[PDB]
Amino acid sequence: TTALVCDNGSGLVKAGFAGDDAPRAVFPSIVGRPRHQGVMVGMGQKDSYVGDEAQSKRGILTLKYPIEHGIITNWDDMEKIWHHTFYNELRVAPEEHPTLLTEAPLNPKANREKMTQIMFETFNVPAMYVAIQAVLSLYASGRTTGIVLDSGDGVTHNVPIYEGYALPHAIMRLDLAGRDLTDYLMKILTERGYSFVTTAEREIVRDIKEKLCYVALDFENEMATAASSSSLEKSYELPDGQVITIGNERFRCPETLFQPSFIGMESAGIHETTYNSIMKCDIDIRKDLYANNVMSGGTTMYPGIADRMQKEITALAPSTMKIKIIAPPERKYSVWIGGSILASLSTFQQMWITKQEYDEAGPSIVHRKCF
Amino acid sequence: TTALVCDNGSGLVKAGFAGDDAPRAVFPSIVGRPRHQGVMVGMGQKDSYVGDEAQSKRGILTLKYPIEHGIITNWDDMEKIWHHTFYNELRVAPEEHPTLLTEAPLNPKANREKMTQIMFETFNVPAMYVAIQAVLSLYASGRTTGIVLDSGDGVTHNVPIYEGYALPHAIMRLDLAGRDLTDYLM
Amino acid sequence: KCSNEEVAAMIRAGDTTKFDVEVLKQLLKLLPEKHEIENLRAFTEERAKLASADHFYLLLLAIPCYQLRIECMLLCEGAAAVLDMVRPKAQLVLAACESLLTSRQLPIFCQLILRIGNFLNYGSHTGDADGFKISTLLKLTETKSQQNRVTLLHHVLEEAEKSHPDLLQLPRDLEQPSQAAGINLEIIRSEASSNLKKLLETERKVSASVAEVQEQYTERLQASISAFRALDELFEAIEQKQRELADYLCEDAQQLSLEDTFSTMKAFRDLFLRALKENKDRKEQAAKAER
Amino acid sequence: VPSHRRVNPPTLRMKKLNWQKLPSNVAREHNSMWASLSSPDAEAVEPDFSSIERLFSFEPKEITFLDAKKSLNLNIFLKQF
Ligand SMILES: Nc1ncnc2c1ncn2[C@@H]1O[C@H](COP(=O)(O)OP(=O)(O)O)[C@@H](O)[C@H]1O
Ligand SMILES: Nc1ncnc2c1ncn2[C@@H]1O[C@H](COP(=O)(O)OP(=O)(O)O)[C@@H](O)[C@H]1O
Ligand SMILES: [Mg+2]
Ligand SMILES: [Mg+2]
Repeated sequence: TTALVCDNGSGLVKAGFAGDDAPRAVFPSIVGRPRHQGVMVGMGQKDSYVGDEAQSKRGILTLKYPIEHGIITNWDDMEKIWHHTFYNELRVAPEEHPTLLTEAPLNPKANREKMTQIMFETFNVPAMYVAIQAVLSLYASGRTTGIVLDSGDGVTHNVPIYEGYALPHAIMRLDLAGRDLTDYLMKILTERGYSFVTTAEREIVRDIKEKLCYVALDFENEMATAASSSSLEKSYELPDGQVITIGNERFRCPETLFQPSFIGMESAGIHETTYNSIMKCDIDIRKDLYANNVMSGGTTMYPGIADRMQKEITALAPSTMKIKIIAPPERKYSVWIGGSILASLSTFQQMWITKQEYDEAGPSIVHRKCF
Repeated sequence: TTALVCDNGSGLVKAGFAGDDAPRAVFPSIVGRPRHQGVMVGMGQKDSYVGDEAQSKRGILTLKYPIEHGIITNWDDMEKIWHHTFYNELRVAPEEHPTLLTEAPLNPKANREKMTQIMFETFNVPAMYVAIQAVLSLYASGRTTGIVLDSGDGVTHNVPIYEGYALPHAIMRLDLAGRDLTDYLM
Repeated sequence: KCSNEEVAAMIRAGDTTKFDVEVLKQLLKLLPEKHEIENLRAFTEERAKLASADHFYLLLLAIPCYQLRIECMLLCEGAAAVLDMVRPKAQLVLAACESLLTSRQLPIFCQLILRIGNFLNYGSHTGDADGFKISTLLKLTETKSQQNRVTLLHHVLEEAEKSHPDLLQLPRDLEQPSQAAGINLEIIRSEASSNLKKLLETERKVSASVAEVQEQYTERLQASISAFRALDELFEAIEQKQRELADYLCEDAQQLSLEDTFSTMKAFRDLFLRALKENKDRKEQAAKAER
Repeated sequence: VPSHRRVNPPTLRMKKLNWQKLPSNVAREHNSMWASLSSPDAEAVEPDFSSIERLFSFEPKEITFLDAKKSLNLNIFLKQF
């Protein structure tokens, strides 16, 4: 029996069959509702477009994100997301396949209660599992120990794990990730005269962010280079055919990851979050975490983030020992890859959560079972 | 000398001297170009009517608004507006009088660059200053802190101000004001 | 993504392509314990009934001197990594000392700084002096003019543009002195000494081991010990050049006359390039204002 | 007698460069930097002392005992009455 791995992230749901390398179904988690009036009677005008249909027809759709800041706020939208990812994308019965799921650190318990009750009452499964995203990312990195900076669409959380023991007190969370970068990119594009106010325009600005933005290695030198010469300006074609050109906004937008005072947050950058996570660990195991800085999440896809990250930690940490950044090319799907690693294990048959365990112990055995 | 205040608003330009409580020259920001065929000989009729003159003879004029959503579209029309308010309404030489300007938040910066270039080259002034309109609205109330909802003719913007310091990240903008209400009423 | 037999034969064969430092650290941290080895040796049933973990542990136990072999893998990859990080930095340190001891435009520059300092502090106790320490080059940017825009170093590089521009070729001699060491030399020296001690212990263990491990690993152990001995000769040369640099700058060798001179000189060369850049910006902005 | 010690005095008072003075016997040592520079054959660059002297030398008025900000706030406060 093939299991299913389905990371229900804040940004994009990534699902597929276990024992595989790549997720078959990657699609954004939006629920699109029409805001205008229908006049054309017939042809299946369905009232709530989900996923890729909501992405394609997005010019008449108010888009809602069910997962906001790593928390499932809207639940009926999340049920529609789960219905689309099981029935339309994978096209598999839930009652004959195990389904691995993922979760953010320091989550509310009633969130886990509700996800367990949906995964055992509505979408009945033989077995399922909830894991921390950083733990699965460390598993797909092939190492039992290390510190994981996972930066999704709403949450950038730092989790150090030593020998499979995820340290709970040293985990911290910073609410600054990709959607905040998209909103800041909407704000700073109005200096060039481009207005993006609708939720349909958020996907266009997000595509601009995905395609053109990059992490500066030194911010002040990139200010000097951008103000001096217009060599780093890059042009983008909008879906209506218009072409914009952006300059310093390719690297002022990810610099919010290192300077949260741009959007007005008193907390420092992700480097200081990583370093303050490191001092919360034991002094014996800090050496291993320095050489094992693993990243995951698509907010780490900018092609200057590793060298800048190593520079920031090496500035922060003492230079007596070694600093190393673990940045695999497939760290976007490393949550899914670690789930596929964990699902097809011979030991993992005895850590499954059965329906009999659900019936005996409510939707509450996930607290005492999982970390 | 005595300073000038020229709120170059999106629908109406309010100019006057400093130290005063009533603005001396309040006139709408329009440019009226004729569209029909003239048959009088004698000249006299201009090719562009600006201000109240365009309002009075508006039945034979195409009216163009130079400012759209707090953004100066046609710079020649806005130069004509500035020339009319400096030379005809208020009747002051620009190079002997300080002049305070107002600007909406979250504007494109090149609009501010071009306003600075016109006010320092064409109507070159001894001094000037560009300031946020909600700040001056709070200064009219006699208080140092508070939030101002300024709803003009192109931009409705919210600015909270704490101890005379306008908080930049919390300022928001909405492109819905009196011209859009006029179009919806139409 | 392969069977237990292939990684077992790869450990036995001495192949280090899929075995970096972290994987071998995990393997040493997942070593078998005594009771596990004894239970697998006392296991008498069919070995297909065991798990793949137990089958891998039996394949690991089937390898003779397997822990010593894994130590050889880890010490070879660690010695290679230590040499790759330390040796170009130590070569930069040696080239830094060699081009600090001999310089061409630097006596002319420091003589000019001494003339200007004797002019500024004339009549005081510090004036009419024949020289100063190397820390004065850091203190050149401290003295600053009436307009609070031009420092003393910025003024010196402004007048040196027009009078004697060969001083502008001064960082060309100081580029192997540039970027300093980056890290402290004593800590990586202790790491190199510990690695050399571990490699000598490993060669003694391999010499106590079978001939297969000897033919597999002794030439790699000898090459690593020879490279680390060349590195220790380089460290002794750095110590000799450190004593030469201490006697060159008229400072006692008991204080830090090695890393502090690198940091002082690196910051001074960065201030040289920054003062060059700001004087070029001042000249360009004055030209733009004149136009 | 050395070239660098031949210093013309400034008419105006100059700003002081702060450094720790090396003793003259130590700087004139054979292994030192400055033995090569005390010789007259070395290239001693003449500084422009005129430029250093130029650059490195030393309604009724509303009198208020307050800063401009508090006076500004008080005037904005008072003129609403
Ligand atoms: N190639 C890319 N370059 C920059 N940013 C990206 C790229 N791909 C994805 N992202 C951003 O990272 C996020 C990827 O989502 P992911 O981390 O997989 O799950 P979630 O963020 O929903 O928890 C998206 O929200 C997107 O904004
Ligand atoms: N008495 C009034 N009642 C309703 N609306 C008014 C009145 N006076 C002015 N307005 C609206 O306000 C607009 C002028 O607003 P104003 O304060 O000049 O904004 P701005 O300075 O940004 O142009 C006019 O276009 C008009 O539609
Ligand atoms: Mg995610
Ligand atoms: Mg207004």
